[PDB]
Amino acid sequence: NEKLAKKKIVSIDAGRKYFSPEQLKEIIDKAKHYGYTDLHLLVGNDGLRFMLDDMSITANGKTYASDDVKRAIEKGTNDYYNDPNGNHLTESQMTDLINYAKDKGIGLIPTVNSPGHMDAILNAMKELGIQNPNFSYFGKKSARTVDLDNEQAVAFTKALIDKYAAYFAKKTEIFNIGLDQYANDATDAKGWSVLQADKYYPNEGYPVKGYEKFIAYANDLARIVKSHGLKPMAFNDGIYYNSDTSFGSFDKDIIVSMWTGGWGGYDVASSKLLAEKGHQILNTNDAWYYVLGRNADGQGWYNLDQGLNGIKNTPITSVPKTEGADIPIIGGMVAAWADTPSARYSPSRLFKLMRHFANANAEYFAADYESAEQALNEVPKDLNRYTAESVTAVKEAEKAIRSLDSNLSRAQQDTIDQAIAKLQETVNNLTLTP
Ligand SMILES: CC(=O)N[C@H]1[C@H](O[C@H]2[C@@H](O)[C@H](O)[C@@H](CO)O[C@@H]2O)O[C@H](CO)[C@@H](O)[C@@H]1O
Ligand SMILES: [Mn+2]
Ligand SMILES: [Mn+2]
Ligand SMILES: [Mn+2]
Ligand SMILES: [Mn+2]
Ligand SMILES: [Mn+2]
Ligand SMILES: [Mn+2]
Ligand SMILES: [Mn+2]
Ligand SMILES: [Mn+2]
Ligand SMILES: [Mn+2]
Repeated sequence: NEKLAKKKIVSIDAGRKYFSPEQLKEIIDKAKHYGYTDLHLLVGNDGLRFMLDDMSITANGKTYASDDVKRAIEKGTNDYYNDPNGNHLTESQMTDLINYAKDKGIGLIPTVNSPGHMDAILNAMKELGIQNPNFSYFGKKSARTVDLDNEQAVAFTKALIDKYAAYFAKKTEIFNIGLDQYANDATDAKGWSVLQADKYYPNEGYPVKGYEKFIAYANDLARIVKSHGLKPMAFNDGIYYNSDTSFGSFDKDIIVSMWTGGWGGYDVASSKLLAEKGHQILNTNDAWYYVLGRNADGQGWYNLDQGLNGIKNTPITSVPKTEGADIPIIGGMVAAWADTPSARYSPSRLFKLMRHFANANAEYFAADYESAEQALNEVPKDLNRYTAESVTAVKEAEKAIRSLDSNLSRAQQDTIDQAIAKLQETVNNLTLTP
């Protein structure tokens, strides 16, 4: 029961790339069928593809009008990638989506990313007239990352997160603030190093109090998310980067989506350290990643064959960078991304990824009872015209379905399937009294 109690989550990048309500419902249907508990839907990730009915934002001593914010965001998103399939989900569509998923026992966890991966929000702030929102590193300007020194850009971004969190209140449980990959473009994937650099290498032009400002920013977003009764979540790479606790402390109520163990010259906190500091961990191991369009071996990083290998070889309990410690988890999340958002979305390939993750960790995933429910609905209601012996067999086969444990795992699907087959056989064997 400890395994079944974990969250099993599929993540979809509907920030970079448009997904229709119809497509998202299909993903939810497959998630339910395969025994998942949640859909993790990025809506702000480079692109911003979710618009509230009221997008008025109060910051900087004024209100930015809802119509202008909407227009700024649509335009800013299109400047990132003008997706021929669509620009954004509406509030009505999101409310209906969350309700659709709720009726299937599927939760929804949104991401609206900052202070990185916010190309569209930066664009929108400029369309509104906010000056110089982008972070720059020695003359290289980031297209994705806000400058934490810019009070007006920061205040707007926070108010925008607040506006979305207010919407998601009471209809969801977790809100992912992201926080990954600060200034990845401008610093060539060294942004955390850069933010910490001035403390250790002063008078060299590194951002003064860079990392300390990032901690404060992260903590203020956590405060804002918690005020709405939501649990804040964030990706791990910037949290105690280089295992450095000397800049300040992150809010313990931030759940960590642990997606990377780091790489050469990019030294992240271990999951051991983060657990010790008091953070819950959602295992989001990039072993399982799939980037749309990279569909076979040789087609680049996080290609589908690599992700299926990752799922085969790295179980849901294997967290990045454990330092050999036993790391508890709240669950696991398999993620599909749209780094090249003009790539064709292939449902069957995403479903294969999701199915493989479910099958490789089958004791964790819920079983599927829907066919069992259907079979019970197909039993003839009135059995009086059949022989007592044939009737008893049917009643016994029905009782046996109703007596199945109601929280079986996917590993035990055969038990359900056998019970269905027995019922069908007994119904087929109903014999009319002569
Ligand atoms: C949390 C997360 O998964 N973030 C991104 C991550 O990014 C890639 C890649 O885009 C970066 O260039 C490198 C160096 O920082 O890191 C990762 O390899 O993985 C996903 C798949 O590429 C992205 O879609 C995520 O946005
Ligand atoms: Mn107007
Ligand atoms: Mn641009
Ligand atoms: Mn159901
Ligand atoms: Mn500065
Ligand atoms: Mn180090
Ligand atoms: Mn292959
Ligand atoms: Mn049902
Ligand atoms: Mn049904
Ligand atoms: Mn039980």
